[PDB]
Amino acid sequence: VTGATEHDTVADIVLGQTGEDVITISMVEPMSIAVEDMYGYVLDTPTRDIWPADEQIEQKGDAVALYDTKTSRALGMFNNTVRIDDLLSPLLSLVYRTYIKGDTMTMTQGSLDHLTLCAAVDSDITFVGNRMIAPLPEGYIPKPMHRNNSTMKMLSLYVALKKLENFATNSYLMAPDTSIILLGAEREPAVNILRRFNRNVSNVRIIGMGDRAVEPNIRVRVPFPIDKNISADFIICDINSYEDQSFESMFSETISVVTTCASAATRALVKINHPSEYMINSVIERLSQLGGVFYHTALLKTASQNPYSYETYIYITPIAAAVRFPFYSNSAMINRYMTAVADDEMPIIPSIHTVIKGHSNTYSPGLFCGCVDVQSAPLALSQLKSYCSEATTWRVDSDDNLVNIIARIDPARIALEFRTRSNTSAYHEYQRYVPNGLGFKVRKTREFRYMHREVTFIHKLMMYALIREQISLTENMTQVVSIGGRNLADISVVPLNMKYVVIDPATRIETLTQEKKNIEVQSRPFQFDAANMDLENNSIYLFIAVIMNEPNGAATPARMQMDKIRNVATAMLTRTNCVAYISFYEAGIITRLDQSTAHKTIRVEEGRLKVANYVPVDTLVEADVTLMLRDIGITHEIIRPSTPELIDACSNYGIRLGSTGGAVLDVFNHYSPVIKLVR
Amino acid sequence: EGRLKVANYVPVDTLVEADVTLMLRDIGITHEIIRPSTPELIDACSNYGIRLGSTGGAVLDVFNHYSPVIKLVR
Ligand SMILES: C[S@@+](CC[C@H](N)C(=O)[O-])C[C@H]1O[C@@H](n2cnc3c(N)ncnc32)[C@H](O)[C@@H]1O
Ligand SMILES: C[S@@+](CC[C@H](N)C(=O)[O-])C[C@H]1O[C@@H](n2cnc3c(N)ncnc32)[C@H](O)[C@@H]1O
Repeated sequence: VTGATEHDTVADIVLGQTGEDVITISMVEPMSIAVEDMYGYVLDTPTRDIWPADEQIEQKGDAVALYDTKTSRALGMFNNTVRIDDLLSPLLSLVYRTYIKGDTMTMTQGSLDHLTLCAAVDSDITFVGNRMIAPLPEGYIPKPMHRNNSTMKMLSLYVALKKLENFATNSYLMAPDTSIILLGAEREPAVNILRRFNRNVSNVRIIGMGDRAVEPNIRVRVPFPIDKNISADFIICDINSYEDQSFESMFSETISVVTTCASAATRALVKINHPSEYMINSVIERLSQLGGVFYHTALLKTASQNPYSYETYIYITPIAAAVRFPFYSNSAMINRYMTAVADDEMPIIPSIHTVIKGHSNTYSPGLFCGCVDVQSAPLALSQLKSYCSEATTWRVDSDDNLVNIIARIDPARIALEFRTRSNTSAYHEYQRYVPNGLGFKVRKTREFRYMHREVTFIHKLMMYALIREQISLTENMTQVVSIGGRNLADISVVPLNMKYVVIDPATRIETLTQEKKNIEVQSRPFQFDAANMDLENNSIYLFIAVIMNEPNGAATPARMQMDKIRNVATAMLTRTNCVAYISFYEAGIITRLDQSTAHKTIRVEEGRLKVANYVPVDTLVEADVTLMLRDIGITHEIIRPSTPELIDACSNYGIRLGSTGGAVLDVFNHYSPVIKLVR
Repeated sequence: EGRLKVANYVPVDTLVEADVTLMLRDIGITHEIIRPSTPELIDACSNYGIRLGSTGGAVLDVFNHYSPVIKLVR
């Protein structure tokens, strides 16, 4: 951000247009994941006892209101931009091309690698012996399996149904059961894949049934004709409403679908196109009328689904004893649909900027793409630090005088910059690069409008957006003390006008570069002793991922975290205008993760939530914290990031959700809530 | 096994005073914890012609302080 060179009224820099044979820009970045991580799912479970009449009418009002006023236009734009078949096609292509060359050996009969191979190729695969693939006969080239967008999702759903009944299974075979896929299935590839996958089994009957089915599937309409009997062990239903109807018609259609599926098999997975609290709870109520049988239901969402899809799957199975808590309220997987309210502004399309300006804030999020003369490269690189924290500079040939530059606009860098009027940079360091210090790369460069970030980065961005909205809503405030802030991570929320203070025992000290940007750093620890707590009358205090750990790198028990919360709450009393924000993992996420298999980085170890290679930390119970803050006597509030925060993060930052990250993001956000302690 | 066996009853478990008091502060009712004292011991031993024993004298001080009464009033 800062340097030893002082700029003033510097002339702007124009980047010339680069040919399409040197720099090419794509829309959505493909994502690379291990083959075993395509088949995941995350559980969500009901947490309510009764469905009273006032709740019924309010939920109906909240649901019908979001039908005519369709889902947010920005979410619709991202959902159809980031598909799933394209988001993982290179992996399947790699598998198929490896298979054809004769490089596929030593995989288990029913492993997920075998299932992926059955989805990647068309021909039948035989085992010359257990745990080895027979080489294909000479002269045989099998065409790659042409599957649609919703095929890998069906494979993951089949895996989930084959995994719920036995959580310790390592193979997925159905001897000698049967299954049917309730789906229109114009040209169903999943039936072919599953038939090719269970061939060694003695006899399993699997087939699709739907409205527009072709051979070998059967063309029927749901509910089934009265003069026919259908019966199977598994149901994987996903029925869509292509035509436009009212709320009542889709209600009746989905009620009939759920009843028929639940009466057709011992286990069923049914897709809900419009998952609302009222709709899901009405489905739950109708489940009880099915002959007085007790049904156990839990919301599900696979890891091979469209990351931005608000559609969630329901799971239905009979249970010996009726579940005490059958109803859902403010669940993780419904709040992606509730909070997807139509926008008050048009979606912002990322753009390419070709002109570099000196301290000019007229830049929308996007990329800096262009080429400049080698002599102006240090100057342009010194002037674009005010917007971007990274830049990839390279040259084509040593006989070429122009230098190609790519850089992404970073809102955190904008927030840290522009806090003052001073313009300093290490322009003296960059002139050491001319002319051969800027790299060479003959090959074409491929950069994406929406790059990839891990799940925790997405969550932090959404929570920062939420806190920034909250802080901007208030008024008459002097500073924002970031207790947990390390390396100025929380600066994305503080307004440029007001101060910002960091109290972290481990942070770099450089007094001049912190004076030049109006920040103050205190490398002393934050003592949670209400007698010595240094809370200004008019300030905002941020506690982000700091309560849950120790500054030396250790984890803290739940009672210590509760004591810290109590200390900050009590010491925050006897103040005029004080606001504090605290975040903590909740105890409801342990129940969901220990039943699921989509855990990639957010994992559970011995009851402590192992998140992103950090030490395993225990969770807190919402009821206990709420009771403690009720007894203390301060105005508390549990707030969680929602869909608009996700959209704003993924739009300002040119980053999009991953295939595996989409399933876990619903649950993760609901169980890392934020406390708003105000006066 | 962590329970109180009194008068050959079925052993029963014990409540924490902090939890009980904390519960009544949220509910919103006036509450108090009352305990019998030495004058109550004298009155029981005078109005009824009874006296303490040897094994009962030592244990009764502990028995009083941990069998309290909650006086909820409006
Ligand atoms: C998602 S589309 C099918 C897309 C593709 N075949 C696939 O594998 O997902 C859902 C299908 O369900 C069928 N469908 C719609 N309403 C139905 C109903 N009421 N009863 C039975 N099938 C229905 C439609 O024909 C439609 O093709
Ligand atoms: C998990 S990081 C959180 C980073 C940042 N707060 C954020 O937005 O996520 C927590 C950091 O806070 C620091 N820290 C731990 N205890 C602290 C305390 N009691 N007071 C101030 N800082 C602390 C630690 O050095 C640790 O690196």
